Amino acid sequence: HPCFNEKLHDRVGRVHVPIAPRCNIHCKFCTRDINECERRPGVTGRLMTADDAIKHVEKVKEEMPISVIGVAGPGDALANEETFEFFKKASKKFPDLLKCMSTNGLLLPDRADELAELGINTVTVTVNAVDPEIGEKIYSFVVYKDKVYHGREAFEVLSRNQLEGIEKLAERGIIVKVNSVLIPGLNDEHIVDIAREVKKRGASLMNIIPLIPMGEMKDYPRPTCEQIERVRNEVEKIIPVFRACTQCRADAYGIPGKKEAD
Ligand code: SF4
Ligand code: SF4
Ligand code: SF4
Repeated sequence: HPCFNEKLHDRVGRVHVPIAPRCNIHCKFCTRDINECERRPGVTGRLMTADDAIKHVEKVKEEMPISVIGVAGPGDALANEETFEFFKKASKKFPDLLKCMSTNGLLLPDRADELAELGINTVTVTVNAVDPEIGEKIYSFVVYKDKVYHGREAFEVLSRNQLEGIEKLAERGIIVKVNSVLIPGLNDEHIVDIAREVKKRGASLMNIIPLIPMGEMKDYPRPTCEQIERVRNEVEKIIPVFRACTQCRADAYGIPGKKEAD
């Protein structure tokens, strides 16, 4: 799996299906939109249907290697009812490709059973904070069940559900990755605590990614390739760490060295 280790990243391939529009939370740096050509995390060039995603994976698996397929669509992959239809239709069409996902962890406590039934191998959870005094200044609102949270309670609900979901996915038998965005000034001296609690829950690999201030933030400075390495090596002594994150789009297909983007 190219998203793990660091060597297959230039040799193994993956597919992203833009099959998860609309999210259930609001991060202080989200853009999404269909900006055609842009290497943003949530910048899909064109949304697709579950069957169109099947056709896309089928048309790309022959002219490209492809080791995994992943639903890292614009919104939360658990927030869209098309991700599960995609994985169900793909479980019996190409059972050879590993099935990955990029979630926020909020809808993991109820959908861990469904992720296990769909044959999911790996799920990465975007954990950006665990101390409420830090996470209250990263998120705006969280819509859970049938109610919307917006203050410190929003982060409390989000963190509780995401951590319980990490534990549930680890107990069910699914390797979970932890993406954490290094925002200089908020969670810079906090990634080690995130690593402690996430490893206590059951994380295998952690992917520290630099902040891209292409969001609701007043363009904070990007964490220097020195501080991103200082925190990275300070965390490596608690949990294995990934070190080749190109911040892929939501429509990338192929090997992440010569990938396409619709
Ligand atoms: S989710 Fe993140 S890691 Fe898993 S496949 Fe899609 S991109 Fe690679
Ligand atoms: S999770 Fe992805 S989509 Fe939902 S808000 Fe944070 S960034 Fe925007
Ligand atoms: S996002 Fe980071 S981890 Fe997911 S694929 Fe692009 S690089 Fe590998």
